[PDB]
Amino acid sequence: AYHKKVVDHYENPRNVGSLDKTSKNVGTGLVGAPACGDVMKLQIQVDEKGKIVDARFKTFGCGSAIASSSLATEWVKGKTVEEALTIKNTDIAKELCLPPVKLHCSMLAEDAIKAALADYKLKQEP
Amino acid sequence: AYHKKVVDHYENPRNVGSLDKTSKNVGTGLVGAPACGDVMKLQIQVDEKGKIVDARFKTFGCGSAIASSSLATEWVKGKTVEEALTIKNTDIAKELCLPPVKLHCSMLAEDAIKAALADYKLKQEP
Amino acid sequence: AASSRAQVLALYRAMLRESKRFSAYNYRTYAVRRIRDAFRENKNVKDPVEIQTLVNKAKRDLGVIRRQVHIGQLYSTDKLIIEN
Amino acid sequence: AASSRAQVLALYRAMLRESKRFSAYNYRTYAVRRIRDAFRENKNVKDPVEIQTLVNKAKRDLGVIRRQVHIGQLYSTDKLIIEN
Amino acid sequence: SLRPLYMDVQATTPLDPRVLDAMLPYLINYYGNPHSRTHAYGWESEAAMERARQQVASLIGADPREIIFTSGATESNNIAIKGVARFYRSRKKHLITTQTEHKCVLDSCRSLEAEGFQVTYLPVQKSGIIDLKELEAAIQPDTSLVSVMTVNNEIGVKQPIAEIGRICSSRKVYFHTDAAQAVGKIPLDVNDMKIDLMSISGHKIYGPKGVGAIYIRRRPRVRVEALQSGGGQERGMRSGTVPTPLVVGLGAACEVAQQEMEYDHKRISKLSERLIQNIMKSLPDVVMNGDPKHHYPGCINLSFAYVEGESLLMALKDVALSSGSACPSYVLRAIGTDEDLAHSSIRFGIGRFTTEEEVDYTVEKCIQHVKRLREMSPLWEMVQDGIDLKSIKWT
Amino acid sequence: SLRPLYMDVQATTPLDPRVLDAMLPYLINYYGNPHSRTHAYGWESEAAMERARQQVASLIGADPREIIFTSGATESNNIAIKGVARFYRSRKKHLITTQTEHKCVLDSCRSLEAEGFQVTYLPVQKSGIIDLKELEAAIQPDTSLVSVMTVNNEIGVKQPIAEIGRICSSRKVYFHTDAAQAVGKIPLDVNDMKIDLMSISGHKIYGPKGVGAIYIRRRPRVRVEALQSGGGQERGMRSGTVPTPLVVGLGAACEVAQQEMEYDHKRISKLSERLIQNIMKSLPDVVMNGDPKHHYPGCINLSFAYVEGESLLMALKDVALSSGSACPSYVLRAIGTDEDLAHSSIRFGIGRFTTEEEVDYTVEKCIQHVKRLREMSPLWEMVQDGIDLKSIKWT
Amino acid sequence: TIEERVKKIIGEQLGVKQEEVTNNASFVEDLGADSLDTVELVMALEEEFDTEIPDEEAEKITTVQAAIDYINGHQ
Amino acid sequence: TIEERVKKIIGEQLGVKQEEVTNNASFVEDLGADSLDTVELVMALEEEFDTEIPDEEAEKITTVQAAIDYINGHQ
Ligand SMILES: *P(=O)(O)OCC(C)(C)[C@@H](O)C(=O)NCCC(=O)NCCSC(=O)CCCCCCCCCCC
Ligand SMILES: *P(=O)(O)OCC(C)(C)[C@@H](O)C(=O)NCCC(=O)NCCSC(=O)CCCCCCCCCCC
Ligand SMILES: O=C(O)CN(CCN(CC(=O)O)CC(=O)O)CC(=O)O
Ligand SMILES: O=C(O)CN(CCN(CC(=O)O)CC(=O)O)CC(=O)O
Ligand SMILES: *Cc1c(COP(=O)(O)O)cnc(C)c1O
Ligand SMILES: *Cc1c(COP(=O)(O)O)cnc(C)c1O
Repeated sequence: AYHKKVVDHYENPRNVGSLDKTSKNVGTGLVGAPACGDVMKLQIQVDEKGKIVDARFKTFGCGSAIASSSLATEWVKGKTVEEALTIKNTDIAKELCLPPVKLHCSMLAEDAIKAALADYKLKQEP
Repeated sequence: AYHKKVVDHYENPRNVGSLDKTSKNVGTGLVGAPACGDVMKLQIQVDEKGKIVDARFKTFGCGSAIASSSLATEWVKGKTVEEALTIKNTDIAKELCLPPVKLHCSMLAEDAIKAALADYKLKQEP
Repeated sequence: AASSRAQVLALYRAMLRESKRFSAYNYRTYAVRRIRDAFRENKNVKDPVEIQTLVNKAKRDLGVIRRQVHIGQLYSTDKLIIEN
Repeated sequence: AASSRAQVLALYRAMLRESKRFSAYNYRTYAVRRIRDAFRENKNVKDPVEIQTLVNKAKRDLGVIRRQVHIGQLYSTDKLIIEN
Repeated sequence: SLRPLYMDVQATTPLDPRVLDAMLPYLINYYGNPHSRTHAYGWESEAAMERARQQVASLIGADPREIIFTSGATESNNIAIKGVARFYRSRKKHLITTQTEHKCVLDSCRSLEAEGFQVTYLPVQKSGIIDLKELEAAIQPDTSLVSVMTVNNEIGVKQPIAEIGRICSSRKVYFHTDAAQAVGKIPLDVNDMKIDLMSISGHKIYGPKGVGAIYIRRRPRVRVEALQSGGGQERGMRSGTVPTPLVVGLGAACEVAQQEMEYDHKRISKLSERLIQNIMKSLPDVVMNGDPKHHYPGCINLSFAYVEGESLLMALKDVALSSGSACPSYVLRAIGTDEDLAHSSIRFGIGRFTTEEEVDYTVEKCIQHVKRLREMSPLWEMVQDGIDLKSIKWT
Repeated sequence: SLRPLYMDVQATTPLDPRVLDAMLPYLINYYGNPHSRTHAYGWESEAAMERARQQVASLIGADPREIIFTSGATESNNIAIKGVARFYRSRKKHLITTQTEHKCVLDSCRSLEAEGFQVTYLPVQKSGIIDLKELEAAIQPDTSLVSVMTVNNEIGVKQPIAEIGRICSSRKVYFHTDAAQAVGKIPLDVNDMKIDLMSISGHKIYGPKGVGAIYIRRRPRVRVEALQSGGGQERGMRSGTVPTPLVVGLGAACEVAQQEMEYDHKRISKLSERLIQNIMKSLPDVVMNGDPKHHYPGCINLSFAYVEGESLLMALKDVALSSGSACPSYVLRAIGTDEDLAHSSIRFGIGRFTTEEEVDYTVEKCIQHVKRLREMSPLWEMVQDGIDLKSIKWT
Repeated sequence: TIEERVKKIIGEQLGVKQEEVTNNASFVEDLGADSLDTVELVMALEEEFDTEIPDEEAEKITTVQAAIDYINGHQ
Repeated sequence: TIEERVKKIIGEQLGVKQEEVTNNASFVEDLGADSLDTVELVMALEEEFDTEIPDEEAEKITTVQAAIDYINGHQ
């Protein structure tokens, strides 16, 4: 990774870690595949009003995958669950100035957001 | 021409010139063709005992042609007409260290010797 | 502010003096002639910006001349026939 | 006749001192190490002819080092991370 | 800004100062065209070209008449593979190579298949080494050429070149080896190895970029149809102006390598063992790709499980390295590497100018950043919690 | 020993010191492979490669995306001629070129004829210039390519490139020009001239040997089948490691030439007129080969009747010149020169670094030695005695 | 060939007949030189007399006599 | 870290414990050095003390004390 913006998410890591998968207020998205070189785990913690109050991630993947998923984890904090649904792969790519060969990284990070939000939403129905 | 031996026949010319074609004691050999890039004129002067006492040449041609015909002109002096007949293209090439691409030059110089000697011999029969 | 005229005349002398040190005849004679012709060609430029661009290019070329003179001395060869 | 031992020890010092002037880390460190290893490897050669050949090669390489040190100073660049 | 350590010599090398020194006269006053036959700029340029030809020949045990200059081993590989295939095509349509060859061999073979040639791409063992008896079995009556590289550019593995030559010579099949990563680093002798063609790259052996050579055996005569049309330079095999300064630099690099090969091999062996051993004793789940028993030590390809290779290269911000790298890797796939581990491999190169300090710095940063990336990795998290990754339904 | 004057710039040129200066950093510390994507040696090498690409493009009015680096104009000519012919061969089998093209164009065309292509080798007028209306008439419905060089390397004649482009564009036939002897010396603009492909040689324009480029127009798109197989460098058109120092030197030579072209043309014009006029006013039977009205002044080819050219070159022992020379001449034959006069021609080259003193020295020695060789020549003897050489029965 | 080879150098450099190169003449005001000419003229005197003329001395050499005087005073 | 950092340099260069680097010891006869070692040792003292030691002085530095003495006498 040659962009300052991308490398910063590795040299100055933020929100790397895990949340408690058993919580009714945590959603976990795990997307990608080791054989494809990119696996993103993104977890969100939602308060009882539906605001995301925290998030963590872990990513196996190139620098642009780490930055895309790290940025996604920052960006969901402070958003309602419905707001977080509108974060787009294109906004992440724009912020990180991703070249076209790394656009699949921003699309996987958007997938990770939605998988986490869907896991949370499935837990609230009962 | 890259050999010292070849260039010497141009930088230090010897026997360049003409003899009197009307003399019964002069033989003139004119061989080659302008279109082939090599024309040699070699003339010999024979005394009344059959010894070649002088020779001259002129040559249009590359340095190796000039040297081959110049050397031939030196070499015939002091030889009888029959001795001069045994000068071979191979002796001229050896003396000048001619590479294979210039061997046609030593063969033309041998042709020039024989044309001159034949012209002289034709004049003695009457 | 720097004096464009002072820079220019100092650069002219420096570039000529250094070019005269070229070991190789064809680089030396070209460099001296080209410097003379170029400064004279540009004598009547009046735009201060364009003058500064020309000065900066001459400073760059002075560095080139200095380095290529030294390299040509490290790897010098015999003079040409006509330098005798 | 020249002294092989005197030539050799003078060349050793000269070649080490000049190699230490290489601007570039990888040429400098290689040249110093290679010179030390080569003189030590050849310490016990006894044939005066073979010694003279080795000395002549070292004089040639000293010229190479001198020229390439100067060229590397004319076109130098930043140090490597590990020279800090 | 301070510059990164160069640990990437399989991609290209710096000039050896002795090579640049030999080249510089030809960039300054000896600038004649070596094909100019009528004056001294030509003569001295020709003479330097022919001296360099002898230097290349001496390193590999050839006759200088067998050395043709090219612009690189890429061009040499095209000439050897297409030139032999096209020459003998009236009687022979089958070629053999391997699945781990450099891309220019493979793509030359693919272009010939589009031309109606049959090509067998031999598999390799998980060691990276071909199976000699499978090579023997693959030879057909119309097989014109076998091509197998001497040292692999990604993983460093050494193919049994002399034993391949025995097989090919005994069956009158021409034997080409791409020796770009081997010339000047391990012994090469075209007669002892029974080689018929060989590719050489100047910039893999501390010579300049833009030059190479091809060895073409003259006895028994190997015939090649020329690819580059023109006035017949290089015995009609490679028309074009021979670039005197570059071929001078190639010959100088070959002569220097002939002198330095034993010293470099000893020194690089020690540095390579140090790098491999010190990484492996400090990190779990590190695997070397390629058999260390048949391996050129200056090329070390390791996988770091649960870390993606490009992120590790990013993390090693002050070391110049490579991954998945043609000097997901098809070489790693061909040796049976799991696809995820193949995404986790990087290549370390140790060369003539590498220091112990560089090796130690590289090792120390590699240990630190593998640990860090593992602590960021969901795969390492899952394994640490005792999960079988081979049990997950991905995507 | 003192060295001869260099008067042979059509065979090759010395480096301009500005070009060597730009190259040297890449021969010393910036030695990365420009295709190494993961570290700063690669990044800075890539960046230098792309700057050089823009410098080449700016000189000829192209988009840098249209510039492909090669090892020389020989390779560029092969790529343009074989690459276009092979790409469009399903619908187009006919190519047109001229009888005075450089040997790599002619031999590329000959190789395609052996491949089943039809090739028209247009004659030229005795001026050396093609007949535009004969070109127009030669175009067929399956003509894929016309190739005509901008400046001839032996006689210096300028072909009407822009008018050829008008003809080809209007008929949707691709137009290639070998511009090796023209780039940086006369104006070239690919759009005004309607050029589709162009060949460029670094060492004809004071850049280093071993490098060139090919312009390939992207709009309207010209398609070329690649010749050198490999990993897809140079947009898949020229696989192989791009040699950064050499392409830096090519770009620098192009930028310098863009700046120096007008100054050089004025200066070389004056020296060329001086050389031609001072030889012709002092020797009878001297003829210029090629029309001076459509002629690049730095290339002067003269015949000296009754003197063979190689002997004159030998006699001019301290001047480096050329004869019959691909940068008995097929170019001189094609313009209708008598065979004997064609054996009597030599080429004088005047370049960026030539001095008036060199010109005057060359003129004075040429007058002296033509006279001397005529005094040794049997043909001059015969003409002086009033013999019609055209009346003799030779051999 | 006295040390007024200085006159020959000045005349050659400035394109002026030897008759018009008077001892009193200033290069600029009297002989048509500009400051590029006078840089070149000072270097030509340096070359001809194997002498190094530094800037503070060069700026004083503005007339034929000043040139003559400087060279006589430096061997 | 007195100016018998000289002892540290000698011990480092010659592979000899600091205990055996006595003031009286000659490099060759007492500490096992050959003349390649002593070239390198003199350069190491030059480097460590930013001092240039010419040949006629280097040939006199054959003992630990001679090294100590030379360096104390050149700042
Ligand atoms: P004088 O008569 O008092 O003053 C003379 C000047 C030029 C200073 C005066 O006329 C003036 O001030 N003009 C203003 C315009 C000006 O300054 N022009 C000069 C700009 S600098 C310039 O033109 C440099 C051109 C550099 C060419 C170098 C070629 C090098 C080649 C090397 C190759 C290896
Ligand atoms: P001392 O203990 O009194 O004497 C030491 C010597 C070596 C002088 C003594 O042992 C002796 O006289 N031995 C005789 C044999 C001999 O002289 N060996 C030395 C020959 S010179 C030699 O080996 C030079 C090798 C040069 C290598 C240079 C590598 C350069 C690389 C540069 C790259 C850019
Ligand atoms: O300034 C120039 O044009 C070149 N030279 C003079 C060129 N000389 C050749 C020489 O000095 O050997 C001209 C010649 O002798 O033809 C100046 C200098 O000597 O520094
Ligand atoms: O002799 C050597 O091995 C190299 N250097 C020391 C190399 N240095 C780098 C530097 O001097 O900046 C080692 C380092 O700092 O890693 C000697 C010298 O300084 O002349
Ligand atoms: C580098 C390399 C090549 C290509 O060589 P170039 O000189 O860059 O064209 C070919 N094969 C292998 C194994 C290489 O490592
Ligand atoms: C020199 C030249 C060539 C060949 O160029 P290289 O760069 O030497 O391969 C091709 N055409 C012409 C007209 C030339 O003059």
